[PDB]
Amino acid sequence: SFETRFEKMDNLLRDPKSEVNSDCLLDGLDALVYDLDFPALRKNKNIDNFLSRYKDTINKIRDLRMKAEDYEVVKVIGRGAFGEVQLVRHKSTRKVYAMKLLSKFEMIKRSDSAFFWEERDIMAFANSPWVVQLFYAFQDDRYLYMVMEYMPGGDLVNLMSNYDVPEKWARFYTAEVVLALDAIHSMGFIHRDVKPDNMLLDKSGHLKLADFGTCMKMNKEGMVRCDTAVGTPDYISPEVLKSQGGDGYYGRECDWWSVGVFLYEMLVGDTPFYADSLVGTYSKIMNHKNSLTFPDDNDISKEAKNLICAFLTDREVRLGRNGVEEIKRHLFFKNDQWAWETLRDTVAPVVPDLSSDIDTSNFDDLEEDKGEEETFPIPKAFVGNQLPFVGFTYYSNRRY
Amino acid sequence: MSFETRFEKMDNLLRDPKSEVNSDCLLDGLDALVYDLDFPALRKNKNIDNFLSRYKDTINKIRDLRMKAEDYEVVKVIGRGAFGEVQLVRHKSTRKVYAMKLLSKFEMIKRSDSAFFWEERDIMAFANSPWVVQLFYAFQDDRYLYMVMEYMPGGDLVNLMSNYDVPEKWARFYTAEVVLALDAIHSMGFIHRDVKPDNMLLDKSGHLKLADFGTCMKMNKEGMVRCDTAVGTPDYISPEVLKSQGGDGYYGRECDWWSVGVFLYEMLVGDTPFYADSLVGTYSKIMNHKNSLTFPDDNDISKEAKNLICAFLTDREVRLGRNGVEEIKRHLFFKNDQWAWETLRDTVAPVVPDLSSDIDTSNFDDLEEDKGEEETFPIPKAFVGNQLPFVGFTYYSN
Ligand SMILES: O=S(=O)(c1cccc2c(O)nccc12)N1CCCNCC1
Ligand SMILES: O=S(=O)(c1cccc2c(O)nccc12)N1CCCNCC1
Repeated sequence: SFETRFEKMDNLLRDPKSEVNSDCLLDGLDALVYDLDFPALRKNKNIDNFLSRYKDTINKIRDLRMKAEDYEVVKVIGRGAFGEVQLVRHKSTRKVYAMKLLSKFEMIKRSDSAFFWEERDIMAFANSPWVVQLFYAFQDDRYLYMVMEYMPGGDLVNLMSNYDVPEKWARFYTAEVVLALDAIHSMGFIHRDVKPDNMLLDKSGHLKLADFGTCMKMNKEGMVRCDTAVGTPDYISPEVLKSQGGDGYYGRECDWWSVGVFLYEMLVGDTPFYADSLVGTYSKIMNHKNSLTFPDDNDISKEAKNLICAFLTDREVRLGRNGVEEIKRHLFFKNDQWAWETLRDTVAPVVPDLSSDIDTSNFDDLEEDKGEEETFPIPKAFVGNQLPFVGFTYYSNRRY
Repeated sequence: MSFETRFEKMDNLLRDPKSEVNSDCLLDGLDALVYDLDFPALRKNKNIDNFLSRYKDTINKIRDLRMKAEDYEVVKVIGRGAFGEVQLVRHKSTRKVYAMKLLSKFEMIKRSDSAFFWEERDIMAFANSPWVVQLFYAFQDDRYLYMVMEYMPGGDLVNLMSNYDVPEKWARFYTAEVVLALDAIHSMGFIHRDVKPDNMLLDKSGHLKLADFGTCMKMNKEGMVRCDTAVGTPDYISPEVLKSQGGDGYYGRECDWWSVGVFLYEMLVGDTPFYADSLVGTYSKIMNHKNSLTFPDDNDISKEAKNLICAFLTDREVRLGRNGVEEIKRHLFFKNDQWAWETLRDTVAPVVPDLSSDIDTSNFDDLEEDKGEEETFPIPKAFVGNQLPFVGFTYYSN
């Protein structure tokens, strides 16, 4: 019909998950103008005329759409790998966010993942109190921008370094991770990189999973076929670490191994497979049968050791192989201050005391500023460097 | 402006027909970028290969759903127009009858002239005037531009003059409808530059409408325009436009009124005032119009008709219509007892066409057939971008 087609086209122009919605189309044009505005390309009449035909148009667009100078940077609160995270206040709305910058040139400089799609998809659609929420995602010719919610309570690395964690706290934080990972699994993902660095606390001190860069979609039988290893040396499971080109076929059990590593560290103060060099940790992980020991200290309850050992074993016998409910039924979690279905409604072990909406006391101080880093080299022929980032924008077509 | 404003102004742009960033225009830029990249030589780059691999499924389904060529059933070819043909079509779904104009993308690019269609698309779609042929739908593919206009079953004025020895009453009517039609085009901010009986079409009631605006240009601050183009058929073209063979001259709207004078002369005499066997002969006679403009030795043409023709066929500086359109209307040639200017298009036309069906193409001569296969593009070894000049041409109506 002449109307069905008009409607079906309109479903593709609106759907927040359409590859051709208003966001993706405004990006597609925006990418082209960027990837053509070079003197060596302006020699072509078509390219030259098109840019001048759209010059006044494309500027009005870039002024109306969400851009970087719409935000007032308060302080940098994290940096490294492919950019930095900074506490920002939206100049217009005065609302406070945590904005993550991703270097386009750096990611294209051999990263082999295009991982940001998974992270953008989860944070924007998870709709879970256990997941850090994405509000806006925009871009330019140099950086990707993820406007997430601010977590003023800081991460779990900061918490463990300032407190000798008692069991009551450990049980709480382990249980919040178990529920958080269960929510991620329900969406159809294996996290593959569970660690205190990725665990952030809100203004009440409740846990949320942040950064889903290593996330991959599970198949029908809930497995992942990956030939190269992914994760962190201390928290990586034996099967993901040895995962070879032979198969590299593992389930969600790898996430529960990392939860056990997380629990061990909270109580002992060290990683279960620590060594002098990085390569030593590796031999100790493969040898978890004989390397996993508890230091002589009478403060780790029987149930704590039981749970850690149930998580820190081979995939075939590992706790959590028979679903999440058997982890919840474990005696370590048996307490009298909360229940699983009402856990995130109870008072947290460490409620943070905040001075203002911009209180960054729980984040270690950094220099900021930098000095505008190097991006893509100026093309001599049409390269199309902005094409792999078309549709990353989450602004015009977002879910409400 | 607030956040709610900056968002909503942007959101309104994607639904605004007059916007260059509207949903249909954005779908073009993506549809175009796929065509101008899907070549094995450019597939070598991963940024390009990864782009096409993702938007593969999407761009096909989009192309099938949007208004395409096979949505129309061609009834009969009714006109040839340099870059392509005009054909009477019936929309398969709605059964509505239109005149669709095709324009060869390769042919346009081949001989420059690939920007004139913007002026024609903008006028026909937004003019909203009973004197202007209306554009309903404008779509495209990788080869042709498509302009779905209203069908004019009455035919053109070329056909009329060849079948009748036009009397003055008729000439007065048709001249007055052109004057009002061009005045409506000037009011939008345009100089037609190509006023001729080929471009004047009659509706089902036999009333005039200007069709084909492929040479219209936007007037600057002073209401003038610069230009430089190899002129086709100088018969109706003015001295000033002819003396501007290379941007070496600015001219106003008075060049349109000269063409009206040529139009009136032809209706009464039966021939163009500056006709010659060669194209350069016509030009030479137009330049020497001070001495070449003559009248037949039979006083069939009245005093006022001669007065008006001579008033239109003089130098720009003294030409009638320089002081506005109202002095053309006040002329004694138009003095009649059948109609008034403000109610002219409501009166009964001198020739009301008798139509058999909604597809009665009796007022249009049969067209032969090109019998010639159209030239295509060579497979690029780089990025030529032979789709960018046709981005944002797609137009729909509510
Ligand atoms: O992007 S982060 O998740 C991150 C760091 C600091 C504050 C945040 C915050 O407040 N909200 C969301 C994410 C945040 N992060 C931690 C993982 C390691 N790499 C990126 C920095
Ligand atoms: O496009 S045309 O305006 C043209 C020709 C024949 C029928 C039409 C019709 O019915 N409607 C609109 C335009 C039409 N045209 C005449 C001008 C010369 N070149 C293009 C063809």
